[PDB]
Amino acid sequence: NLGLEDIIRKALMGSF
Amino acid sequence: ELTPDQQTLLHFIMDSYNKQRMPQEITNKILKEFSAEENFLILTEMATNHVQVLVEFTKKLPGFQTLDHEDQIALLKGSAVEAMFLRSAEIFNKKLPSGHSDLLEERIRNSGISDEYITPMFSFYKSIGELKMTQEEYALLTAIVILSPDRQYIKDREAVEKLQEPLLDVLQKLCKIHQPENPQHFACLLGRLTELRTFNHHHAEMLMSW
Ligand SMILES: CC[C@H](C)[C@H]1O[C@]2(CC[C@@H]1C)C[C@@H]1C[C@@H](C/C=C(\C)[C@@H](O[C@H]3C[C@H](OC)[C@@H](O[C@H]4C[C@H](OC)[C@@H](O)[C@H](C)O4)[C@H](C)O3)[C@@H](C)/C=C/C=C3\CO[C@@H]4[C@H](O)C(C)=C[C@@H](C(=O)O1)[C@]34O)O2
Repeated sequence: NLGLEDIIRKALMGSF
Repeated sequence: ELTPDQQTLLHFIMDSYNKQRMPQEITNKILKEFSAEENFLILTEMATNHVQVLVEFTKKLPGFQTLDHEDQIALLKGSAVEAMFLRSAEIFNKKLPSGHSDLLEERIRNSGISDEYITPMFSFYKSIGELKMTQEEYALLTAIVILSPDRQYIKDREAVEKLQEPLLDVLQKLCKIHQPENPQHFACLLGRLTELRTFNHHHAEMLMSW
């Protein structure tokens, strides 16, 4: 129950 | 015939579109395929490992960080799949010896992802190949796709169009320079972004996983 948009939020800095 | 502004923008894009490699062990994927449910485990990676490149390429697009925040998210949620199909297509004809054609099919599984993913990606590649397009054309055509002001959930379309505009402007020129013989090359490049928007239904969405 994430789903994608979070992944992108992260990838925009954090998850590097 | 480009203007300073264009040649500068072009180089910047090229540069950036390039730091995504490493063509060497794209051979690990090319030949010798640990196949089947192995092959799943690799793509799932590869996919994932396409988003991080996509987002790196996007941050460095002239004006991207200056956009809203959710606009930024909605762009990328809209491009992730389109831009992967465009990557494939470059590979499927620019990399690789002489086409026909990985032809694994007697080895396609689900994901859920079956045979209606195979056929789409096929017509598309053969049609992009038919365009005999240079890398610069792959680079820009990719930024044109991310920077698309008619993605659903954008609030400031004109904020995005201001950014997309110059890049469309350059692509037009290149076309009108490298091939004046056929004055309908640019119109075909655009034409293909449409087969892209289409596949966004058969690939319902690549959310969740993996
Ligand atoms: C791709 C997932 C879905 C299933 C797609 O699969 C299929 C059909 C359905 C979808 C299209 C089939 C599948 C892959 C794609 C087509 C993919 C390509 C033609 C190429 O890859 C593209 C996309 C890839 O994206 C990750 C992208 O690399 C990402 C991550 C990289 O990390 C560093 C990053 O550098 C890069 C910039 O970005 C890459 C650059 O370029 C090509 C590389 C993939 C070939 C894949 C295969 C060739 O033989 C393999 C195997 O012998 C087999 C059995 C089937 C093939 C396959 O299964 O191919 C196979 O595994 O299409």
